[PDB]
Amino acid sequence: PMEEEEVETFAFQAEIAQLMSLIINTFYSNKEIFLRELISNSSDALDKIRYESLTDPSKLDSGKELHINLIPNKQDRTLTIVDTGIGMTKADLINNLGTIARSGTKAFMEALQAGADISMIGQFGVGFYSAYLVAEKVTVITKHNDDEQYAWESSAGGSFTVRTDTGEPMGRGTKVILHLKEDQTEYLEERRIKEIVKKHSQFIGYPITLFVEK
Ligand SMILES: Nc1ncnc2c1ncn2[C@@H]1O[C@H](COP(=O)(O)OP(N)(=O)O)[C@@H](O)[C@H]1O
Ligand SMILES: [Mg+2]
Repeated sequence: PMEEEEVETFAFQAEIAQLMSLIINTFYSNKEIFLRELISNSSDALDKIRYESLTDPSKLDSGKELHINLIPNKQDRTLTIVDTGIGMTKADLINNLGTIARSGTKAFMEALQAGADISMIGQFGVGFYSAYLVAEKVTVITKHNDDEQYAWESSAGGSFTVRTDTGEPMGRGTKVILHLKEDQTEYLEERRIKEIVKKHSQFIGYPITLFVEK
């Protein structure tokens, strides 16, 4: 029986779209910090579970472990960052991942224009968009306790879509799927992934596991 998925399309806020264009079309040293930004986002999302739970018991009754899995797929040329954090409602995806201005965007674009390290992106409140250093398309599957499962997707170019995501239930949390650019396949290598997690992500307070395809 055929599923129906409602799809809505949204313009990125003016400066976020400009930032994405800058990120996409400019060479940066130190691209590898994208992974640090996504793991940090997962970590924040798991912190929120813990604070809902240390503070609102029904959350306590989940049996899911709080964790981050990294899943490179060399066949599909994707890298997926999965967490069991609080997830995002539909409103959350639309508001938080592209329609609302961030006060740091302009200053961050000026800093990059003046040759700052892309690694500074975490301090300007726009760290998610580092995904576009290495990915030509990003899909975010998400499931929050208060909503249905949603998929957000953008190949940049000024808009993104949010749609209900039916079947493949993922349970609470978020999966960010990076469809890597043809020249960024080094981020599918177990040794590369381990290197960058050790160098940039060693104070995450949750277990992170890397799934290596035999
Ligand atoms: N893995 C994730 N789980 C839940 N929400 C996530 C997420 N990754 C990103 N987000 C949402 O996207 C927002 C933007 O993230 P980012 O560009 O890194 O800025 P920041 N300082 O809030 O971490 C986050 O504040 C959060 O609301
Ligand atoms: Mg962040």
